Formats: sequence, structure tokens, C-alpha cells
Amino acid sequence: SSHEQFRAALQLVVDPGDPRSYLDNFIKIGEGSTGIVCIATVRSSGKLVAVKKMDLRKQQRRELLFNEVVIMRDYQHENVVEMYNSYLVGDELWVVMEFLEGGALTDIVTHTRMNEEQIAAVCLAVLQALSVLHAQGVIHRDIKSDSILLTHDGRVKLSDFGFCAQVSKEVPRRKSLVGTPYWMAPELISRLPYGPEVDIWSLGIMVIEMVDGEPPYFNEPPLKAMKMIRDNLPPRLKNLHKVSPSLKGFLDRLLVRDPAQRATAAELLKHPFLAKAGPPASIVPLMRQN
Ligand SMILES: Cn1cnc(Nc2nc(N3CCC(N)CC3)nc3ccc(Cl)cc23)c1
Repeated sequence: SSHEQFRAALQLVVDPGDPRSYLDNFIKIGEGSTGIVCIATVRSSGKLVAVKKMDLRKQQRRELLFNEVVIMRDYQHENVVEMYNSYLVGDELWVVMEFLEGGALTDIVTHTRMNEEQIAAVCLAVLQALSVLHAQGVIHRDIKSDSILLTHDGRVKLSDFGFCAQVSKEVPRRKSLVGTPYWMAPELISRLPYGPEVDIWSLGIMVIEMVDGEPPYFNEPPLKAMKMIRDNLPPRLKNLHKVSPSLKGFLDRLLVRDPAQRATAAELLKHPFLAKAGPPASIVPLMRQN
């Protein structure tokens, strides 16, 4: 479809106006696959917000931009990034949301070592959001540490909904190849129909991230790693001696090769590993204070 068709379709989902009329002090802070992320100040209030800016022309699959708006429009939740408004600015989609000042989880996993209290806090938050989203039928499809945002007081929120799909009683499975390689479930790689089970697989890879510091097969080129995930028996931990049988059994319920035997989010919410889950105050001493 032509650029003006997608532009018009966006003009019907987004809010009217030019947000440049009330945002100043833009500070680039990162890139995603979909665009860039800035800090800005609101002149009306002094409050800081994050603004995600996505170029319509620079988009492989333009139709995924609707997700950037629709998820956070309909899925307010204590463990989900909260959106305020979305706007169409020239040929860029802009999404204005809260500023989560504790950065992404990736900064913590590559630069510190988390205890099981902290791992459990992150997994509890992610699972709560995933059970709300899976219930009403949404698949995130890009679960990883880069998609997890924190605050100075250890609140954990799920982000980067650019890649979501929605499954229904009509179309129940889902066939497209999206997500980050090393974190992809194997049924997704061999390109069979899949459901929310993929998020659960990817959460398991995130746990390896929190334990070993990187996902399985991170040494290899992407394509090798994917075929590895399809052929191999599942990935065998490095720091296995640091992990309790609690975490070990949890993780074993995450990385089941067959998605029918793999635990649902709402099943994992009751696993005893999550009892270890420290409060928000437990994820303060590992951002930028060590
Ligand atoms: C939407 N949103 C709401 N708050 C945020 N905060 C942040 N997001 C990102 N990222 C952007 C590029 C990466 N792909 C993923 C992380 N990096 C940060 C680094 C330092 C600080 Cl202080 C905050 C952030 C984002």
C-alpha cells in the first residue's frame, strides 16, 4: 500500500495535533528496530516523558506500527509502560509515554550479577503482564532484557510492543516469523503455527540472560543459532551451580521444547520460585550505584 494510505490509517488511531507545540529538550537515548527513543520535557508541567519516533518509510512491515499504539492504549497495567498520547508528525509516528529512568534490564545483566530475589522480581512482573496480555489473546513476540524497563525504586515494566500479534477464537494460531533470533521459540523457528507459548519460551531465555549474562548461542551468527535451537536438545546452563533447584525447576517449566507441555503464564504465577520475589526496593542496589 502507498505511504499516504498508511498515513491516513494512522490519522484515525492517533491523537490530533502536533506534539512539538509542547515538548522541548529532546535527548536521544537509544534505538530500536522500529525507530528511536528520546527524553523530552513537557512545557505545560515540567514533567519528563519518553517519545518513541518511528519513520513510516523506514518500516519493513508498516502494519506493526498500529501495535506501538494499540497495546498500551487498551492494556494499562502496573507492569506495563503507560502511554499518554500518540501523534502523526510529518512521516513519523510519535508515541509519548512515561520516562522509566532506571534504563533497560540489559544494562543490569551485562554489567552486574543478579541474585534470585531480583531474578524472581523481574520474572513475577513479566509474568503478571504476560498473563493479562495472553488472557485477552495478545502475543508480545520480542521478550528479552532489552524490552524490560526499570525505575530507580526497582519497579519493572514490560515495553517494546512493536511486534505484537493478536490471536482469537477465530484464528488461534499464527504463522509469521518475528522476534529476536536467540530468544525465539523452536516452533516459531521451524515456522509452525504458534501461540502465546512463544513468550514463555523467550522469558526462559531471558532467565539465562539474568544467570549467565547472555542468551544461548550468542557467539554464533544469527542463522546458525536459530537452526541450533531447532536441532539441539535445549540449552544447558553455564552457571548451573549458582542456581537453586527452585529456579532450576521454574526454568525447566519455561524451556519445554513442546509448546503443549510448556507452562502458561497463569500457571507460572503460582510457582514457588516466585515466592523468593523481593520487593521493588530489592532492585535498587544494582542500577548505577556500584
Ligand atoms: C519507552 N521508554 C520509557 N522509558 C524508557 N527509558 C529508557 N529506554 C531505553 N531503551 C531504548 C533502546 C533500547 N532498545 C531499549 C531501551 N534506554 C534507556 C537508557 C537510560 C535511561 Cl535512564 C532510560 C532508558 C524508554
